[PDB]
Amino acid sequence: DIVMTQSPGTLSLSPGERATLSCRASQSFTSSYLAWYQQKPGQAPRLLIYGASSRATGIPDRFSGTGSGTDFTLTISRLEPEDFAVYYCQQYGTSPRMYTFGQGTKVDIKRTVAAPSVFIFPPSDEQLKSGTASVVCLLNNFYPREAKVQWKVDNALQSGNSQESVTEQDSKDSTYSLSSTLTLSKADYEKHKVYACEVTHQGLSSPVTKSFNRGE
Amino acid sequence: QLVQSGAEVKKPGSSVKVSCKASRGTFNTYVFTWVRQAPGQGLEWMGGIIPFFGTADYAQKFQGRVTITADDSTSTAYMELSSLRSEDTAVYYCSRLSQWDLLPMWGQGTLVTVSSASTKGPSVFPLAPSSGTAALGCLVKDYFPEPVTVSWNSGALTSGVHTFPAVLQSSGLYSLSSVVTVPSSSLGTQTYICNVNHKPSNTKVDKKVEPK
Amino acid sequence: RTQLPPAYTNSFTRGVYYPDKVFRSSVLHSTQDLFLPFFSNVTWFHANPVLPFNDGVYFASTEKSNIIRGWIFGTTLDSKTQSLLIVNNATNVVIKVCEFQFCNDPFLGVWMESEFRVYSSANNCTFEYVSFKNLREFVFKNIDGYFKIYSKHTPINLVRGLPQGFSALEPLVDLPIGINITRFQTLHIYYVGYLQPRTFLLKYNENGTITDAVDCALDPLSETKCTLKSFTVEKGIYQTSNFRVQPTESIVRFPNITNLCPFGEVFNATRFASVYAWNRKRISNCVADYSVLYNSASFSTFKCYGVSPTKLNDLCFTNVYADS
Amino acid sequence: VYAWNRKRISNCVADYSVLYNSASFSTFKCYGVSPTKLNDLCFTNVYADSFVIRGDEVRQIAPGQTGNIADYNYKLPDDFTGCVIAWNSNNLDSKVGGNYNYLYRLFRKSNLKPFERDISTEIYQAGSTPCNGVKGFNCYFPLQSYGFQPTYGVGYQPYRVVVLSFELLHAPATVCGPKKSTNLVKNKCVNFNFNGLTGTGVLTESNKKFLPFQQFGRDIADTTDAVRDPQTLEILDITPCSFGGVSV
Ligand SMILES: *[C@@H]1O[C@H](CO[C@@H]2O[C@@H](C)[C@@H](O)[C@@H](O)[C@@H]2O)[C@@H](O[C@@H]2O[C@H](CO)[C@@H](O[C@@H]3O[C@H](CO)[C@@H](O)[C@H](O)[C@@H]3O)[C@H](O)[C@H]2NC(C)=O)[C@H](O)[C@H]1NC(C)=O
Ligand SMILES: *[C@@H]1O[C@H](CO)[C@@H](O)[C@H](O)[C@H]1NC(C)=O
Ligand SMILES: *[C@@H]1O[C@H](CO)[C@@H](O)[C@H](O)[C@H]1NC(C)=O
Ligand SMILES: *[C@@H]1O[C@H](CO)[C@@H](O)[C@H](O)[C@H]1NC(C)=O
Repeated sequence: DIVMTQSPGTLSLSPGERATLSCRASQSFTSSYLAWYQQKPGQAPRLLIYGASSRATGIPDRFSGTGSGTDFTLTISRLEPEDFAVYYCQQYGTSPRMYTFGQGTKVDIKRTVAAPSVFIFPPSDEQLKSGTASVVCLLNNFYPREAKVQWKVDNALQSGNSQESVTEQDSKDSTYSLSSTLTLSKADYEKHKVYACEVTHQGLSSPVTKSFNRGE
Repeated sequence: QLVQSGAEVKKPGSSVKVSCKASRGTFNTYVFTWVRQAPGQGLEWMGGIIPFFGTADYAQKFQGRVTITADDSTSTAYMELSSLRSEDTAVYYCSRLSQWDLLPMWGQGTLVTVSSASTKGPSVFPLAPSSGTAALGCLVKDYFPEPVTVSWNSGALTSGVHTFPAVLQSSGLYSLSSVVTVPSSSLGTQTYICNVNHKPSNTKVDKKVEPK
Repeated sequence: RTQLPPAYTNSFTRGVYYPDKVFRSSVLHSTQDLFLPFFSNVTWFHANPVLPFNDGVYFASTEKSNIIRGWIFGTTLDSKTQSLLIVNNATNVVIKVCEFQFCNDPFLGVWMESEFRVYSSANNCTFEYVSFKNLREFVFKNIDGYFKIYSKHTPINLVRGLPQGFSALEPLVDLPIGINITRFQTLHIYYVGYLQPRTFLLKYNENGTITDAVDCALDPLSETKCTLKSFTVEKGIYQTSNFRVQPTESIVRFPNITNLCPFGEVFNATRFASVYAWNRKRISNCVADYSVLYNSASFSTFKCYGVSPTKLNDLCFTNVYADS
Repeated sequence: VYAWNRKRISNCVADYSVLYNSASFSTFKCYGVSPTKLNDLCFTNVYADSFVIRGDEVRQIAPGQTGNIADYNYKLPDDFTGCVIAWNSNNLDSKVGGNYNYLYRLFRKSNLKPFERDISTEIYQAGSTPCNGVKGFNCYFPLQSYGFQPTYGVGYQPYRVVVLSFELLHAPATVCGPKKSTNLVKNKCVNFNFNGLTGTGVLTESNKKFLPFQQFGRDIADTTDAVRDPQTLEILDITPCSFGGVSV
């Protein structure tokens, strides 16, 4: 088969700059071709470059693509606010088996490394009356989006019992927000007292742990 | 410019057959491919067929469960996936490649959901701030289907408001968080009310967040 | 509403009409046209369903007071399509062509006639014209958008069936109605046969009136008569025609070809090489349509030498060289 | 174009040098006849078909041709005997906002037969789904609208195209040229001319019995041996004057 690798995983460049993405194939396209697609959240994927060197209909001229062999490059001369989305490189051809995709690359506004504002919210009493406890961990206004959240109940790591929702880049401070909800049964919640979440982020020199005690 | 089947909701372990209709007699000579993408995930190619030959190739992951066929009379390529699971809830697309152009078209996309389906009103739980600036929020839990609109003070409070996208639970219902950061001095001198609206269930809950 | 069941009868020698308006005397001309086959199975009716028209119809009716007064022709006999109505009343042959919503039971009453309820609508008219004992025969055909009507009236004394006699059918009318007619029906106050593309050997007498004819495709004796251009055949052995077994079916066999020719890389390519360095690509082991290219009009020029694009889809080649 | 207007012309004298002399016609192409000889000729009927198409589609109007207009709008028989005339109509049939009055059929279940006209507006079904009078995917409207703006190139500029088809059946002539009828002379070697059927012979009163619908009495060799004088309905033979060897 053929494996497509996109670099970087997420490109952080300010608008008005030049963006560059590299797509590397495990094997050369003897009888295949490559295409670059752009997709935004809540929107269907949009094809930008077809044939790896030709811009699709309506594509701004700032977009271009070159390369050969096993490596190809997508270039944007000027970066625009509307140009910050997810990018993919797909190898395709007449033979159906030549259809594979790249993992994808995200383009976001470059910004100073923002330390997350870490907050911890115990479950509401109303939710406790329902027999379930949700402990919320908020990382407000952090950049870059990449962050790590670990739930610790009585100094015990929690895995597989939490769900994270991350918003897009803010249009004002170019930051991100994350919300991790740890869901437990009421009996299990009462079995422990100390609940905390540890956040590791590029803007934090050391991980910051926000903790609370059940009852206080 | 392809036309696919509409959005589908199915029980776990069932099967869903997504169509992709082609215009005119431009069916056999082209190559159709089925590609799915889970929410918040990358593009995952599933399979590909050539109606003129009829032989369908499938991704190694999807072998067995899924099957791709094509009918020339209706000029439609079908992809049917069996033993549906919550992991299969994704947006699917059919891309057709021509003999004379390297310009792969795309369908409008089709959302497939595999989970418990109901018309339930959201449960709004006030996430109180911890006892300079403190955060306080509301958890919109156990509602179905999408969407829900969450505002603060009936939309009066917008600064610092972050309404995170809903995350589907293992129970088939959605969990969402809508928080806002305000100065600690305003926690007791300003009453914060999160208004959550759910049109499919037509449920309006105005929950007041009170510091603990 | 009740209709009599249809019977069948022998056509005998009827269905001989002047294929042309050219005078010929004492010459055994040969013609090929839509004739009523000799000794054909003609449907028989008594005084009316919707008879298919096919490719020309021979109508016959034994009348003494003009009981049958006209005909109607058309595809669906509704307002959706055009139709033709002919009525021969008294001494006037009124012919009209419009879109009629015909009545389910067309009626003409009488002796003085005062009831005429045939159609409920008449829109977008395009043409109009005005002109037992007696056997009236007619031949109606539609060729190249032209409706041809031939006629012949004879005095007969019989009701059993078509008389065992020979006569010509003079033309009456030819019109450019240009209507795709597939159905027709007579009008009450008869016998119907269907034409076929046959070959006849008409005999013109001294005064240019047909007296006898030979249906070359009927039987070996008639075929020999046509081959010899004569009616009297002396004792002997004559070679008439050739016999060839027609193909039973069609067989198409191509190799185990499975791929599609990558023509995209030479047509949709972003850039093209210099003419002095014309790029060449060899195409082999693949399947490529060719009507698709010619259907798209984006090509400024598309000229094929030694082959035609229409006949290009069904054809095999060893290798195809694309030079760009 | 899909509704090309048709006019029938008979029982009238028509010249044809006037049209040819004028150079306003961009295209003037005759098949089965030449304009120079067209003046001195007769026909049973004339059918004039008038329509509008873009210049690039002009090639579609000719015998044995293929194309969208040729296949679905206006088809000419292979044995067409007439003249196609065409001139530019950009000066009149072009709107700055787009002249959408003229429509052309884009889909049909089969190629149009010669001299077959259809104006059906039923939505064309391009797929298996029955289009129950509802426009949609694979349910396309049969007609499409030309742009026809002055700004467009010549290849898309509108053009008025007329097709004159002369039909000469074995019926009395009703459209003749601007040629006067001379006085008949019999029993003398003359260069006769009946309805444009030239030839040399000795016109003699004949005893043949022509039918009312007959005009020419042909011979075993397909040489017109008996003719019907149009002005006086009598039948005249045509015998070659005289010939033979001259031995010395
Ligand atoms: C690669 O091919 C694509 C599409 O291929 C199209 O279909 C094939 C079957 C062939 O017939 C190709 O010749 C054909 O282009 C090309 O994209 C196409 O670009 C043209 C640019 O002229 C577009 O034409 C437009 O058409 C509209 C009306 O629909 C006009 O108003 C415009 O003024 C313009 O003429 C065409 O729509 C577009 N097609 C698609 C599907 O996007 C592409 O240019 C080509 N690239 C190369 C390098 O060859
Ligand atoms: C005419 O057809 C009927 C059945 O359709 C048949 O019974 C009859 O023998 C046929 N007559 C002749 C003369 O072939
Ligand atoms: C031809 O006409 C003449 C004229 O009187 C007549 O005597 C003769 O019988 C006719 N013959 C035929 C076969 O009509
Ligand atoms: C033709 O016109 C002339 C003079 O007007 C007349 O004498 C002649 O009878 C006419 N022809 C016919 C067939 O009536």
